Amino acid sequence: EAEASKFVEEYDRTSQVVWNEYAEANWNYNTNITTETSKILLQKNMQIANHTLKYGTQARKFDVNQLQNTTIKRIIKKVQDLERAALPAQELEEYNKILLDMETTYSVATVCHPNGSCLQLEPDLTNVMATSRKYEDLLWAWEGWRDKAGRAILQFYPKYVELINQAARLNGYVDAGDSWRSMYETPSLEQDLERLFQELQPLYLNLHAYVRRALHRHYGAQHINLEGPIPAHLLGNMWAQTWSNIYDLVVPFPSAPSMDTTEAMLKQGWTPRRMFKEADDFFTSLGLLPVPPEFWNKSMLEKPTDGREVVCHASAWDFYNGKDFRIKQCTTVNLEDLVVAHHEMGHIQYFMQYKDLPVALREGANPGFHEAIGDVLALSVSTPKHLHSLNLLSSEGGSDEHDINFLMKMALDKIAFIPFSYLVDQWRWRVFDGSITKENYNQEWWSLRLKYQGLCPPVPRTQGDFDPGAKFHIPSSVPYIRYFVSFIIQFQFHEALCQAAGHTGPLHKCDIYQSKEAGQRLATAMKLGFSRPWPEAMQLITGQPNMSASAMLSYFKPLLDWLRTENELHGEKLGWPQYNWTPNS
Ligand SMILES: *[C@@H]1O[C@H](CO)[C@@H](O[C@@H]2O[C@H](CO)[C@@H](O[C@@H]3O[C@H](CO[C@H]4O[C@H](CO)[C@@H](O)[C@H](O)[C@@H]4O)[C@@H](O)[C@H](O)[C@@H]3O)[C@H](O)[C@H]2NC(C)=O)[C@H](O)[C@H]1NC(C)=O
Ligand SMILES: *[C@@H]1O[C@H](CO)[C@@H](O[C@@H]2O[C@H](CO)[C@@H](O)[C@H](O)[C@H]2NC(C)=O)[C@H](O)[C@H]1NC(C)=O
Ligand SMILES: *[C@@H]1O[C@H](CO)[C@@H](O[C@@H]2O[C@H](CO)[C@@H](O)[C@H](O)[C@H]2NC(C)=O)[C@H](O)[C@H]1NC(C)=O
Ligand SMILES: *[C@@H]1O[C@H](CO)[C@@H](O)[C@H](O)[C@H]1NC(C)=O
Ligand SMILES: *[C@@H]1O[C@H](CO)[C@@H](O)[C@H](O)[C@H]1NC(C)=O
Ligand SMILES: [Cl-]
Repeated sequence: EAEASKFVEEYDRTSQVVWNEYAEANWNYNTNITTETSKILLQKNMQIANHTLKYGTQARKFDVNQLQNTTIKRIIKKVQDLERAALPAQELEEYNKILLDMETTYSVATVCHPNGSCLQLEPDLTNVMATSRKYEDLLWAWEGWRDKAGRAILQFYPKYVELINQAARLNGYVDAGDSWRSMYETPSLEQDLERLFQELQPLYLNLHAYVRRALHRHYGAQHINLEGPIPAHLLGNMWAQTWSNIYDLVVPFPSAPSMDTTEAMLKQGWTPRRMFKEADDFFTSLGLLPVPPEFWNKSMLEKPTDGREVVCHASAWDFYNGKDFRIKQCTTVNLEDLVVAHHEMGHIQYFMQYKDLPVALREGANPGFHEAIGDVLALSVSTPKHLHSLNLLSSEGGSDEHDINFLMKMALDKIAFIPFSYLVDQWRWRVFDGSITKENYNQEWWSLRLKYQGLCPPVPRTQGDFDPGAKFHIPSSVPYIRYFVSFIIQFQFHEALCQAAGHTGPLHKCDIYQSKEAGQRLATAMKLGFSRPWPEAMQLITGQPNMSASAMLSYFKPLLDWLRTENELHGEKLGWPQYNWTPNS
């Protein structure tokens, strides 16, 4: 066991250099797309391959079940996962071969009009989904993308499942479904997730029905059955996972602005650094670690002008060197990016306060936490109080409706995104379970689309199609249930901070600002990183060891009432018992 002690020491000492090297190129390329940087990156990819496999094979020689230093126990258990590397080289070779074929297929698939005009998934087709109100063109866009991109993925999916299942078993899991579900470190996950979902049903069903009514007056009864599920191609998003694009058709109250925050930010001279600077101020008032000085010289807060090409997905980066932390965002001076900024700083704040752990535990308490902390520090930003506190809005009449408008806009993503994020990983889990096969992939997908989102496809579909290929995270083999965890637990934290900050009354009016205790309440939680089962941190924050939806239901309580009330004014019937209806041709 003393050698096990030494082993973890060398692992850190070597791994820091390998990941920092990896990050150094990985950052350099994400900002500097120059082709040779990719070559440099790929060799570094070999090193992490060398490193991951070298120390992983050694890690499997220790028997963890006899160890009693708790830190080493979790460290070794993590490292023993060889993931792809447990596969035979031939199949590992075969596995990577398949991944790129899938990734390539999706990466170059496009929908072309009959004249040969070709539109790409982003931003081109996404603009269509967001902006068109033409039943015909939306259907064409949704149907087309699923026809060229979706159908083609059946060229690889079956063997892909078999292979990652083979890998998962060789890493000690029952199947790939077991492998991912294990990272929430809690065996009853699905049971917990199931209950969590049911507790949102009263809210979600009310919201669902109200959106349906909105669709009803724009698409008409010929395409909208007020008594059935909603056509899944109208939710304003290619996958209908986020419904915020239709807010204009769904807003409960016009006269929403007291001012245009975009125009306001311009008037006050807001700049990307100033925006992020305001975030640091909010973060500083919360007593968290101030950002390290090198950050302000190496982050990239604006679109570069030196002809470098950038991968513009905003995200946060840690170089595992206790000094280099960076944010990469094509920052536009508007309220949207202001939330993005606080979200990104949320990750950075999280990185800084677990910097004291060895690399092997430099992760969130669970995959959700890292993506959950990202929101909480941002939530207050868009509340009317905080929006006003920075004069982003001049004084407005104190209507609840403006609260309601904000809450719905929030719900139209926070809520709608829940069931979709649930369904994907359930569909995959049962496919990894072998309980679902290709012969009915499509039926299991849509059946879950019905049960969980209250959706049915716009037109009938038979085999030869494989609709799930239409969502990036599937062919890219990336899990989703973390996002579900993020959109639940973030409300527990918000309640906990508001409770600790002493705020009373409607929860959405709470503002963390300057709460010297509230910040420390999170701080002690964050420093645990990934060394502990997330229940310890969850308790340390909120006072409970389980995930609870109740915080969320209370947060949206006012919107529920107004939406629920609206259902009565229109007599809207909740649910979708009449499963089979679709828009008329
Ligand atoms: C994005 O990444 C690119 C790669 O890092 C950057 O391109 C580099 O930019 C420098 C100028 O800033 C170019 O300089 C030229 O280099 C060649 C070859 O230099 C190599 O050999 C000499 C010895 O002969 C050695 O001292 C160097 O360290 C290099 O190993 C010279 O012949 C030229 O006279 C000139 O100095 C690089 O060639 C160029 N490299 C690549 C791979 O493109 C680019 O600037 C980055 N963008 C930003 C904004 O930083
Ligand atoms: C379990 O093992 C870890 C790993 O070595 C121990 O971590 C050391 O903790 C001391 C202070 O307690 C530090 O000065 C060392 O630098 C740490 N070493 C490493 C490699 O992290 C930890 O102390 C042990 N904990 C228990 C409860 O036995
Ligand atoms: C291919 O044909 C389609 C259909 O006529 C064209 O799409 C139209 O594009 C114009 C602007 O270019 C829009 O105002 C129309 O609303 C579009 N119609 C539809 C049904 O989407 C497309 O531009 C043509 N492309 C080429 C290269 O000829
Ligand atoms: C790293 O992997 C490559 C794969 O071909 C191998 O040739 C090389 O020897 C490995 N490095 C070490 C130190 O074993
Ligand atoms: C950032 O770099 C510039 C030189 O490019 C220097 O003038 C400035 O002082 C640096 N600031 C920090 C905090 O390193
Ligand atoms: Cl995961």
